[PDB]
Amino acid sequence: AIYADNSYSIGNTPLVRLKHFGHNGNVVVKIEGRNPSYSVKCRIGANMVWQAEKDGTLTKGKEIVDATSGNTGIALAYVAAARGYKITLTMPETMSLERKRLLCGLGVNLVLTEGAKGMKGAIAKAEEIVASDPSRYVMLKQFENPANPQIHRETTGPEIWKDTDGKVDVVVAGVGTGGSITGISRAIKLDFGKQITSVAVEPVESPVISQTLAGEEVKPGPHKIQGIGAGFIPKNLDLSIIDRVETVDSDTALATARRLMAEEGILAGISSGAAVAAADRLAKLPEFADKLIVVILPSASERYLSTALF
Repeated sequence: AIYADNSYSIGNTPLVRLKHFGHNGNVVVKIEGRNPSYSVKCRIGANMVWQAEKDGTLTKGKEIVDATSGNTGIALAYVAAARGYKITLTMPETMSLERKRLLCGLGVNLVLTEGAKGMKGAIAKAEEIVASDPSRYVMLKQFENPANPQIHRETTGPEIWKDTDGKVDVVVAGVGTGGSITGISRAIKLDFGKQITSVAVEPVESPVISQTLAGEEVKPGPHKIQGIGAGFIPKNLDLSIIDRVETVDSDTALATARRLMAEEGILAGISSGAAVAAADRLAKLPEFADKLIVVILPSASERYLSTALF
């Protein structure tokens, strides 16, 4: 069909079988880079706006405010432009010129916060802007907004079911907000009734899901796997549907993403390398020998050209 605006074009992303990972073709990847603004977050950008419209919290003239310059910021930016909303995004003044430019191009009002304050400064500013006129400003809150995992339950999950003819045995997804693994797992286990293995992936450097579930002290730490490892358990991670948690280190994530490019011709982002490195480890266990493993690749390589990836 013809989509009425770019927000409606989300999803329907392809599954590609890996040749140089897995055992006998048991690893398949879902390419979320193929989306209106080239990441998985396009789905949640669209659905958080749509849900806020339906429940009346977002109306014509009201303005979107958030503190993300990552995939969610970019997703919210294209959706806002597509649907005719103003949007303000707050961020550290030390953000890349590439990211500022991309966001300015999408029509975002960028508020640069104090470099020496980091993300905390940006989040506080966003909260401050909203509190200055709550009737004017809406903050969509991707870590807690159920519209995040809901769109994955309605689209991402069903696409996996359909394209695998229900043969999916394992889903492997890195956790940022948790929305992807949560929504996909609810779709497959609850709507399609299949007892799959849901595998959350996090950085070995900040393994807070692992520590939490082990009842150990939660010790977040710095890592280079962009888009995952938030350093807390987000509200949109449904721990009840997680069967397994795999940790992957930043170097290995990066090396894997490079291998995806050079060996499979897949332009994967850093977190994609992490998800595949975890999936390859499961795929080479005899217990998963005859099992179909589907891995979310959240983003595409060109978004990471000035990073450690290249």
